[PDB]
Amino acid sequence: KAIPKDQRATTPYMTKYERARILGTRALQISMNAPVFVDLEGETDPLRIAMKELAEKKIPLVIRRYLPDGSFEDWSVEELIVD
Amino acid sequence: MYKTEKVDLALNRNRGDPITQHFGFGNDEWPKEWLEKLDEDGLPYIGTYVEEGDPICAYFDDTLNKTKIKTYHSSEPAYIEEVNLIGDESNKFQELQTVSIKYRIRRTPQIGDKFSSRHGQKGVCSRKWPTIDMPFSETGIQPDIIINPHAFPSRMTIGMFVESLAGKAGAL
Amino acid sequence: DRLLNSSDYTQASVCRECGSILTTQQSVPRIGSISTVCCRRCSMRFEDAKKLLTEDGEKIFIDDSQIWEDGQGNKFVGGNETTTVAIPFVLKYLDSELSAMGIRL
Amino acid sequence: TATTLNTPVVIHATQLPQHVSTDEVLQFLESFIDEKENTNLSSSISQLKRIQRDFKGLP
Amino acid sequence: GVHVSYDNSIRDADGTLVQFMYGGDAIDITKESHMTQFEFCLDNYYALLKKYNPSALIEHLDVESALKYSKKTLKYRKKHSPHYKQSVKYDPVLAKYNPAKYLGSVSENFQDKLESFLDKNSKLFKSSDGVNEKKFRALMQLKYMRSLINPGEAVGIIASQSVGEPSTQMNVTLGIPRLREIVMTASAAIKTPQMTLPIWNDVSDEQADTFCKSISKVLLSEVIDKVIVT
Amino acid sequence: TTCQFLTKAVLDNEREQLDSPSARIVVGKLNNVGTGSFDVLAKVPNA
Amino acid sequence: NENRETARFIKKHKKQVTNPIDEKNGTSNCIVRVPIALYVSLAPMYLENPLQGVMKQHLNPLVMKYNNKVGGVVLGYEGLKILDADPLSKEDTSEKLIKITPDTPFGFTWCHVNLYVWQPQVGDVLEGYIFIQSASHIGLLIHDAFNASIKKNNIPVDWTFVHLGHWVDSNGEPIDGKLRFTVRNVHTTGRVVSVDGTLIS
Amino acid sequence: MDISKPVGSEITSVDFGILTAKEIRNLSAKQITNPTVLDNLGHPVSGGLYDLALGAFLRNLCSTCGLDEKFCPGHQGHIELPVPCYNPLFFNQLYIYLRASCLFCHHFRLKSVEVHRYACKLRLLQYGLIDESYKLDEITLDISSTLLNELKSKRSEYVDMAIAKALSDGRTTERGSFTATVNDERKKLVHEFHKKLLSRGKCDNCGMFSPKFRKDGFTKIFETALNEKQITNNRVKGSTYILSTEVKNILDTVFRKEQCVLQYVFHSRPNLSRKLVKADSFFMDVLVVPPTRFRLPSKLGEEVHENSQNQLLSKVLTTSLLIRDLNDDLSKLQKDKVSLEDRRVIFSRLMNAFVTIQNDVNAFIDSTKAQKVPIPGVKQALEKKEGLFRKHMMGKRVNYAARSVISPDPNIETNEIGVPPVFAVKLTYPEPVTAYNIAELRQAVINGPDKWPGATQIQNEDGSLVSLIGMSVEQRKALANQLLTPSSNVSTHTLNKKVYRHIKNRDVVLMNRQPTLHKASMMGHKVRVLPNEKTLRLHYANTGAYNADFDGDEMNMHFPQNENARAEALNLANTDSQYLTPTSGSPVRGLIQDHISAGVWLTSKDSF
Amino acid sequence: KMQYFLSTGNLVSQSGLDLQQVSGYTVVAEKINFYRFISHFRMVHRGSFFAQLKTTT
RNA sequence: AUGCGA
Ligand SMILES: [Zn+2]
Ligand SMILES: [Zn+2]
Ligand SMILES: [Zn+2]
Repeated sequence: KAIPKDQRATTPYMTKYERARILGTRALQISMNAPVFVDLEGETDPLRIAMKELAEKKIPLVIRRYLPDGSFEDWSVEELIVD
Repeated sequence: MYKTEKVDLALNRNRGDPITQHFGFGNDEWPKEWLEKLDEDGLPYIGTYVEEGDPICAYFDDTLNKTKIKTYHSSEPAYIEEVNLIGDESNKFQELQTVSIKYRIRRTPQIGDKFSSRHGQKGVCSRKWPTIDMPFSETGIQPDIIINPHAFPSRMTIGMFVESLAGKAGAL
Repeated sequence: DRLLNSSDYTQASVCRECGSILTTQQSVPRIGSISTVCCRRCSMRFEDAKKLLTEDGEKIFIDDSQIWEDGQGNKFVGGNETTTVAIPFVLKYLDSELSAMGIRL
Repeated sequence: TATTLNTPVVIHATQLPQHVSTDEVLQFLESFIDEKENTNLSSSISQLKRIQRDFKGLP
Repeated sequence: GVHVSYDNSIRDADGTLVQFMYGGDAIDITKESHMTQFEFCLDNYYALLKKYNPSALIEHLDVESALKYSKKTLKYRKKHSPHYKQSVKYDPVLAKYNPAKYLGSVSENFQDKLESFLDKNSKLFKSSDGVNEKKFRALMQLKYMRSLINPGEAVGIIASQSVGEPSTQMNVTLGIPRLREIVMTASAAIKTPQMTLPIWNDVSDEQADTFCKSISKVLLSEVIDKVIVT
Repeated sequence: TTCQFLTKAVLDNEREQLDSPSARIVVGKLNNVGTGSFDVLAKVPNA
Repeated sequence: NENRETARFIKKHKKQVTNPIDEKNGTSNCIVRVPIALYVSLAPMYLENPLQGVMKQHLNPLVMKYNNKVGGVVLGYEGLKILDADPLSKEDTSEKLIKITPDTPFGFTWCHVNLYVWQPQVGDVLEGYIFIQSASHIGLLIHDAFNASIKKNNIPVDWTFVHLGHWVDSNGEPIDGKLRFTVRNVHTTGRVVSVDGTLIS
Repeated sequence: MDISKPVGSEITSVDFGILTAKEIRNLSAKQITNPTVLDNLGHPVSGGLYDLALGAFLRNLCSTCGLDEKFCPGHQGHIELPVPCYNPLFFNQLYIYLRASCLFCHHFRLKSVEVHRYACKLRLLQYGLIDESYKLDEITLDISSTLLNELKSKRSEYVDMAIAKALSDGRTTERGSFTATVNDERKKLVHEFHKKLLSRGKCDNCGMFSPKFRKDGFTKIFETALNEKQITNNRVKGSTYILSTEVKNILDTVFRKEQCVLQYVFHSRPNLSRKLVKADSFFMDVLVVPPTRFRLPSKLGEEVHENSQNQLLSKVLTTSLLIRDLNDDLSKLQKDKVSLEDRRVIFSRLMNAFVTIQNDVNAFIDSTKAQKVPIPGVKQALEKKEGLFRKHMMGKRVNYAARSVISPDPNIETNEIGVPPVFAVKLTYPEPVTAYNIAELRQAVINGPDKWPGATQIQNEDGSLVSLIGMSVEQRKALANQLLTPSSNVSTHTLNKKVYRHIKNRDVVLMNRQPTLHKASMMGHKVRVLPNEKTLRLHYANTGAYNADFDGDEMNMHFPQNENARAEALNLANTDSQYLTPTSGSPVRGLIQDHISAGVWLTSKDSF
Repeated sequence: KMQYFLSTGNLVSQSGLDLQQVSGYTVVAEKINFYRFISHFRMVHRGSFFAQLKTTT
């Protein structure tokens, strides 16, 4: 199943669905005391905090894009063009 | 709005025998605050303010040796309007086990309540505009109801236009 | 979230050796023994248990009818809607079964 | 104390266990306990030290 | 079950491939509206250049491969601009490159419309502030890639609602019975079976009406005037 | 005709591969469409 | 046929090892090292101590505790290995990746570890320091860790009482300190575990 | 759902398959034999339908699990059916396969080598090798047994080649090959197969004359006589009712004699399980007993109405006990009683009683197979029309939901919804407490359940719930100074407290109208509690997407309980993501009536 | 029996009186509004059997 | 079920 990184063929961009899930899951983790790598800067909503983390790509998450075969491409936040 | 209740206790009847519930008390252990609504006969004072959860009557069943109550279940408070004692169609039943209690629930005009003219042009009241904020005529009045004009062009409720001009003439 | 997690979300017992959520039962505890999850299919009758051709020691668990079984200790818990369990309820009449697949086996 | 948040779903060995010698056992014990000193398990570690002491000769 | 695969192919939630592309472009309807309004985009060119500035992204993709296929295929296709055993020497650029990865892999219909606009505005290109069909065309290509449907879209459902919902506003069977007769039952016996016949340019209108009479069925009853049985 | 399809399934000894979104809801599974079309992992420090 | 399935019972319920008496004068090597694979949860709070997370969460509470699966009390762990969620990783990354559930911030991971477990069996010869002497048992403590008791019934009647009194050996002198016995049974159905010993076999 | 209670054993697929009476007997929590239900006007009948083995009751723990009704998941008993019933669901099946056999040889009419052709094709269709399945047709040659064995040899060789190819190419797997077209090719094949099975109007493999098979409809099959032309043809080859038992005993033997093909005949995919194909699959030697828990009487507040399962099942116990009594009659009977034809009537008890009980099991299966508005059976269960699957599975009631008459409001945002404070105090969020939200949640507790951005309840990390519904401001004050307490149990050290805060001005809520006609009718709005309201407040720009009008229209408000669903309500369902319809991309949302005419008046060049 | 029939509209007879339905013959007077109360006696029904038909003629 | 907001 491992798609070689040099061999990864998918969209360089984060989908709206990709973006949404990333921010939701990461926010929820922050809400479970995942270490914040950025200034809380007053915020109290973990979702807006995760929004800040997406703005800095500090998120340490990877998207596993599945193909109906089952092979997938694991992509970091720090590379898939957010917008 | 009036809501009527039938409190029947002859549904389980079956040979007087074990019939045992009488509106009132026996164990004393009941919260004496139930008197705050119910007379020592188990029926509320006609006029009483009641809110959901308050006891609607009080009775005593020997099997439980307890003063039990039928609770009031509603979304809003009411007042007890009538308490009616029914021994009727009965053979004896002198213990007055069936009572019909009528509640008076007030209905204030409120946002979302539907209103309609004599033209089937129904609409809810979106808000209760302060009188100062209403528009005032040079006659020194501000309307009771404001209806938007753009409602008429689809409905062709022109009977409403004439009703306005005739009711105004007929009042003047 | 709406049609499941915020409605009838239930963590239900399933037999890791049977793949069913209706053979599961709590094994009976004792003053020194707790209740343990057992799969009815995954247990041997203590009256039989290969006794004619045959123990580990700690695989006998007891039913509320105080009956000992050996095995049945291979069931786990999984999140589903409870109506799903209602399906086995009908299914056992229906004469079929779920082979509920899952993790390491 | 009943669920996953503390206990693994499943545990399986990938080889048949290996009969660590008394000396290998003792080296494991001392290295493990020593690494551990650097939480009620500490009391069991004290018991492990007693085992160590019993694996040392005398309680 | 019908959704967008990550490969831009339309597969069902089974995985069975339904279409190799959404409408063959992977374009979002909710994007298209100005994707074909070139002149408007131009009058507000600098603003969209400020939105989609490519210099951030020109490092992540190829700006030639699709453009090069566009050059050989657009040339040979303009050479072969009969449908049949036509020049196969070039599938569409969408066949050869993920249109999401090499800017320029776009429908030849869209490509054609863009170039034809750029040609019909060479005077606007002698009117433009300082944009060119390669920098402006490059920008519009970037709009096209950035207008593509995201992987995973529930496009089956989207289809179903876009056919159902407007069907509430609703010689041959029309309306809802017609839509049901096709989509819902696929009945092999239409209520109003028709066959349309193109008549040759040379076919006179009078000859054509003659043919219309000449083909229609004639029942024996249809000619009978009176029947007396004694 | 749920039961008729059931009959055809059992008689086949059928196995549901649990891909259908409807089926997936029935079994209380993250829908495979859209945001459930993919997986999310985390990069975690190894030291 | 019903004997294939009994082959399933015997071959599935077989036991791996018979830990022998060290030198046949010590105790059985019931302590063994076995490489295993466990499936544990990782909280977000251990995202900066993930191997230590696994320890504090699952591995730390398991030590000095009986495991039904291993058949004993976990004596310690060796060689933890997190199974990487991604191939072609040369097998080392200053940071790892793990699959997160599709529902919660919680992670689930594979771990590989060798366990040091005390895996005693019936027949093992053990020595203990006399803990107690009651008219139905003698309490002893193996290695200062494992409770052991030999009930009067499992002791030879040729043993002698001296009045909780004081048992006197079969030779005619009271027992003292350490005792060598054969293991009749180990009781682990209670809160912890009690090993049933015998002096008559 | 709670994030505080994860699971990591998700189900990955669902296998279907027949139960087995031996499986039921071994797993069965009890045999129920007693047609009694209650005793002493109030007690659970021993070994009856309301035995505690079927779950907990009256503080009696489930006698199979010892668990209370609020804890005991309940357990399913079983009935050892005195007589083997026909499966209604396979009654058409068992009938077909009954007519397809040979009755004097007990083989199937159709050519043994032709059968072998069927086994081959169906094996190729487990792996879905369709082109190869047709490529089998190419195998070609009074036909000797050595020659028919040569066709079986060549055909098995073809299986071996198609196998070696398919495993070499990885073009399938041990688990088979399954696709919509492959499924279709199987259903088609099974059709032609059934046509060949039906074609034999006398035996070919054995030449024997099978009887014509008749049926009553749902409880009896009879075995028709033959014609003296066919009977004497039987000489050269030298309607009566039959029991389910005889059918079972014969058809088992057929299943042994024709098992070799039937292994792939009875599976659409490779039978990894080496499952014997047993005739007992269409017959029921036993019946299970569902938990009473889901068989509980319809008691609504006080009224207890008998269960239709309890009633029909009681019919099974009565009829079965009568037949058990007939077996008592055989026992009373059968010493010898050489000439007592007095059993001829008891024999009416056997035939009539047996068909009757069997029929009654049928009726308990499907109401539409018995002989008035009868109690519904399981088939008129989750299926048919709305049912369970449609009315309680594919759509359900949900918590955290509201319904209200919608009211316009231009002063709110166009993407928000003005919620009247009854909802602001009656909708909660399961808030994990942190160092960053301690202030806000401590305050919400301070407010208590009866105040603004408040919180009704607090669930500790220990799992326990503490409701603030009736706690005094002082005690809630104490928890505010306790909201940040340390860990307490290594069992719980990883968790943090939760606060059920009221919905507030930073939460998103999913507003959905009535005409769910399209996804644009159910969007995410940013919650804005408006003071002194009682009605759901909505901006005009949205009403043409809901197709809504304040005429009296009602809307449902959903409050999602999960950060992934929140993130969706901030990113996917939001009004702005619905600027256009996907149907056409004509944007949809805009101002209306009064705002349009206002633009016309303001926008006059004459307006200064 | 006439209380039952009048309280249910469950018309049963050995001929069925030649009428297209066996329900609906009895109605709640709904004295909720003078308009509604008087309107009840000026209501006439074409019958339920034509209500079940899919056509509209 | 009927009626109902519609
Ligand atoms: Zn099992
Ligand atoms: Zn139970
Ligand atoms: Zn035959």
